[PDB]
Amino acid sequence: YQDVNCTEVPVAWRVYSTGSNVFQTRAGCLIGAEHVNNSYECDIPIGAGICASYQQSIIAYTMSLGAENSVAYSNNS
Amino acid sequence: IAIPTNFTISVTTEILPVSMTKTSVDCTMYICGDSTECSNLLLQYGSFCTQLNRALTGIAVEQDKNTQEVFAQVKQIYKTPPIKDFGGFNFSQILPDPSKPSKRSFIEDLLFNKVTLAQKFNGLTVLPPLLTDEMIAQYTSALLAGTITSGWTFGAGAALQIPFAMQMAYRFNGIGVTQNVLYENQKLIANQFNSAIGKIQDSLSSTASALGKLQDVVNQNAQALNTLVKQLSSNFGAISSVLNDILSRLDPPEAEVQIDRLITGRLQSLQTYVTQQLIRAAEIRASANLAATKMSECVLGQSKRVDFCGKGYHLMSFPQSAPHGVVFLHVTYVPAQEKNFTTAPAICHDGKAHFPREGVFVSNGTHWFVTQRNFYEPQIITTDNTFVSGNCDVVIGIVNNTVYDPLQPELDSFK
Amino acid sequence: LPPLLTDEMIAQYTSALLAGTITSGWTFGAGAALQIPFAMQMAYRFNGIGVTQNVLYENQKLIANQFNSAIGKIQDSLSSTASALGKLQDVVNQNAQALN
Amino acid sequence: IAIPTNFTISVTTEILPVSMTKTSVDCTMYICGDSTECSNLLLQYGSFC
Amino acid sequence: QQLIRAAEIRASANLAATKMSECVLGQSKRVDFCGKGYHLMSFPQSAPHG
Amino acid sequence: YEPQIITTDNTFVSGNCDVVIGIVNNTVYDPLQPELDSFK
Ligand SMILES: *[C@@H]1O[C@H](CO)[C@@H](O)[C@H](O[C@@H]2O[C@H](CO)[C@@H](O)[C@H](O)[C@H]2NC(C)=O)[C@H]1NC(C)=O
Ligand SMILES: *[C@@H]1O[C@H](CO)[C@@H](O[C@@H]2O[C@H](CO)[C@@H](O)[C@H](O)[C@H]2NC(C)=O)[C@H](O)[C@H]1NC(C)=O
Ligand SMILES: *[C@@H]1O[C@H](CO)[C@@H](O[C@@H]2O[C@H](CO)[C@@H](O)[C@H](O)[C@H]2NC(C)=O)[C@H](O)[C@H]1NC(C)=O
Ligand SMILES: *[C@@H]1O[C@H](CO)[C@@H](O[C@@H]2O[C@H](CO)[C@@H](O)[C@H](O)[C@H]2NC(C)=O)[C@H](O)[C@H]1NC(C)=O
Ligand SMILES: *[C@@H]1O[C@H](CO)[C@@H](O[C@@H]2O[C@H](CO)[C@@H](O)[C@H](O)[C@H]2NC(C)=O)[C@H](O)[C@H]1NC(C)=O
Ligand SMILES: *[C@@H]1O[C@H](CO)[C@@H](O[C@@H]2O[C@H](CO)[C@@H](O)[C@H](O)[C@H]2NC(C)=O)[C@H](O)[C@H]1NC(C)=O
Ligand SMILES: *[C@@H]1O[C@H](CO)[C@@H](O)[C@H](O)[C@H]1NC(C)=O
Ligand SMILES: *[C@@H]1O[C@H](CO)[C@@H](O)[C@H](O)[C@H]1NC(C)=O
Ligand SMILES: *[C@@H]1O[C@H](CO)[C@@H](O)[C@H](O)[C@H]1NC(C)=O
Ligand SMILES: *[C@@H]1O[C@H](CO)[C@@H](O)[C@H](O)[C@H]1NC(C)=O
Ligand SMILES: *[C@@H]1O[C@H](CO)[C@@H](O)[C@H](O)[C@H]1NC(C)=O
Repeated sequence: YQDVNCTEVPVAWRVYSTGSNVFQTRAGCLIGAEHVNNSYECDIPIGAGICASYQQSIIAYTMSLGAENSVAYSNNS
Repeated sequence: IAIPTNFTISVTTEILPVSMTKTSVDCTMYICGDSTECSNLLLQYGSFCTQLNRALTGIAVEQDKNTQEVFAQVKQIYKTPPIKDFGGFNFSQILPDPSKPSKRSFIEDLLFNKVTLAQKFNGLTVLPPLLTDEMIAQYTSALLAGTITSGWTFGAGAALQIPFAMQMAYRFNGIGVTQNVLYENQKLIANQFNSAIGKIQDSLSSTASALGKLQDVVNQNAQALNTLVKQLSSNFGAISSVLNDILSRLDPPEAEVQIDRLITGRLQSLQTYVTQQLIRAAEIRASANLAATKMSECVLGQSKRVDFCGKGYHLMSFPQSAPHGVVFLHVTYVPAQEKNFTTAPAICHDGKAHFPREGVFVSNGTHWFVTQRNFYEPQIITTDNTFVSGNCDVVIGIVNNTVYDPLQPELDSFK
Repeated sequence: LPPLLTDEMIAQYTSALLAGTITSGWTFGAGAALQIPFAMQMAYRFNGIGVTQNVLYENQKLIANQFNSAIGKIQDSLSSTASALGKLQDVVNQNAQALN
Repeated sequence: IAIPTNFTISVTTEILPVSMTKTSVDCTMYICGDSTECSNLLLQYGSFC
Repeated sequence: QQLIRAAEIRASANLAATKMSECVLGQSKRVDFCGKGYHLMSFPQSAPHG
Repeated sequence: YEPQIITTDNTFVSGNCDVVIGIVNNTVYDPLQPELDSFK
């Protein structure tokens, strides 16, 4: 539900509005997905850096830009 | 002929818009606004609102496509080493600064502070971008780290290390200047680069009108939206611009006419807004394509195209992020302090004509030398830097001189 | 409305560009203009395409004659042809037609 | 292999448009024309012009 | 219609500026960008609107 | 990667050993010396 508090969602199908898995993003209120602490490549763009995917059930995560890498810089290598 | 005897290093800035705010308008909420009579009358017009919504949604998706095309050009997230020994070059003002909030740099903070200037309305929504500003800053940081640590190798395959001075020697060799000029003038070149970088922030700190294009785009979008909102207080020939007054003060059968009169005008306003939005989006897409080409061809490599990246001979380029666009800092080489000499196309010796392998013949008035074409560095005309072809009675402009043979002294003294 | 730059100013710009490229080469596009004899500049340009300098210097008269003949042919082509401008006219037509 | 033994110098023409005529139109003179009643009626249509 | 046509005219002007910069002020290695064959040089002339 | 021996044919000389920063001491082979020793 775009740009709306998760509080007044059910006031204005009825199982997809209950407070089982309710997440407050910056694009709106998301109901039906579990918020994990991991990061993967984006699958379905939700917005403001939040993506969603299917992995069992549906999960919502923060996008990861790529794999870290430090180059072995030296002044004579 | 005229040949330069010194040079300067110049850094210049270029500004390019890449994205545009994603807006959405609900057709029925804008036209009718909580009135069942208006909605039932508007049902008679077919599927105009579906077309308008589809057009706006396409415009909205195109912006994220533009940003992804321009910035997401690096496979991994590269980092700079904790120790910074780059041969005297100082990148402190463009590398990320982590004491302060966010991972922005000094110049990026100046750019974001400089560009500064709606609300919730009847049917108007603004959608957030897919990539936040931190992720764009992190892309730019990765690109800078890669180009400083590996050169142009990370744009083709895996990144390979190289000391910075050797990389810049490569880059001098790529514009027609030998490696001598760099290693013998390293401190001066580093000082010139540092001074130019320091001047960039002064130029874009006090002066504000440099970021004209970004503010122009923002102002145009705001003005269009404001005009669309203000068009809701016109009666278009009806008795009033409010549907409640029309419904209360008149019964339906002759309220139909006034409602239709309002509906036609509001449809026309929405259509003109959507059409101008489509045209502006096409222009922004062209700009973003140009910006992506510049990032691919000037940050990830060295460009031979004239004036494509700065004025002069392109050495290298660095990217920075702006509110809704990108900034390129182009480092180029500019020859200076020219001197004036006399030339000849070939030299006749022993009845044969000699041409220079990679330079030009010059003379200071009495004696003849061979030099580079872009820097004065005279040398003795020997048989190792010239090649012979034909006799010397066919070329126009032949002058007489002697060509040194290095092997003659060694096979005369030692026989 | 009349354009800001008149035709004489555009002709002046074109003449300046032409003189700069004839007298300096490509040096005036980077910094100050550096003079160079024309034949040596053409030798540079032959090196730029993978042909050595002696090829230019030993066939200078023939190359000059061919260039002069081509320049002569281009003006005869422009004058004799009925309609060679094409696109430039086309744009104009469109605008006028819409206005009508 | 085939290798050339002579050459030719060729001059070619390219033509490109760069601008078009700057034309200006105003509504009130076009739509109504020196008429107060028509302009007063047109004022009810907002800010199209 | 006028706006849609002006966009195309602007694209042509951008291409002309690129050719002026890369073929009159330099020697170009891009194939068929300036003529057919191996590019040597280029000269500009003015036209009533081009 | 295709290493070669450092000779005077694949290098060029210019300047002293003071101005450049990361100089390393080594030897540059001369192809003329063996035949000049074998043929006076
Ligand atoms: C290289 O070889 C020269 C002579 O064959 C020799 O002098 C260098 O030793 C040191 O080089 C330093 C240059 O940075 C110089 O400052 C120092 O005085 C010198 N030592 C002596 C005893 O002369 C050789 N270089 C190295 C690194 O061994
Ligand atoms: C090339 O130009 C540089 C200037 O960028 C000259 O360096 C300056 O020289 C003057 C006089 O010796 C000093 O007062 C300045 O402090 C120098 N500037 C810097 C940044 O070091 C340099 O001398 C010139 N080269 C030649 C051969 O004239
Ligand atoms: C690179 O330049 C920055 C300035 O742009 C240098 O930082 C300054 O360092 C001096 C001496 O340590 C301080 O007094 C200043 O307060 C610093 N300025 C800022 C803005 O931090 C930095 O030292 C330079 N890099 C090197 C290696 O010298
Ligand atoms: C042109 O350059 C040559 C070589 O640098 C100059 O010849 C030298 O002149 C100085 C001063 O008279 C002598 O000490 C050297 O022995 C000369 N070198 C020679 C002859 O090989 C010559 O003077 C310069 N001509 C000018 C500047 O007009
Ligand atoms: C360049 O060298 C040629 C060859 O020596 C000169 O031509 C000779 O000039 C002398 C006089 O100095 C005559 O006696 C000879 O008959 C000429 N020809 C030959 C084959 O020796 C020539 O004069 C010199 N100078 C120039 C400007 O070409
Ligand atoms: C290369 O082509 C040129 C141009 O055709 C040849 O020059 C012509 O030669 C013939 C016969 O000698 C003359 O009748 C023409 O007048 C020449 N043309 C010009 C423009 O001078 C040249 O001979 C050719 N080179 C070869 C075949 O080696
Ligand atoms: C609604 O969402 C905003 C944004 O997170 C939050 O600050 C606020 O506490 C929420 N609740 C209300 C009643 O505004
Ligand atoms: C994610 O980690 C934070 C602490 O950084 C914690 O507060 C939060 O509960 C975690 N979320 C889940 C789903 O475990
Ligand atoms: C040599 O070139 C200089 C420009 O650096 C010029 O001022 C001078 O007049 C020239 N010498 C001549 C024309 O004799
Ligand atoms: C250059 O021009 C002069 C005339 O000032 C002439 O005497 C000389 O022969 C010419 N040299 C060449 C190589 O064309
Ligand atoms: C590399 O850095 C180290 C540490 O500062 C220094 O001792 C060494 O001389 C440097 N080498 C070169 C080639 O600059």
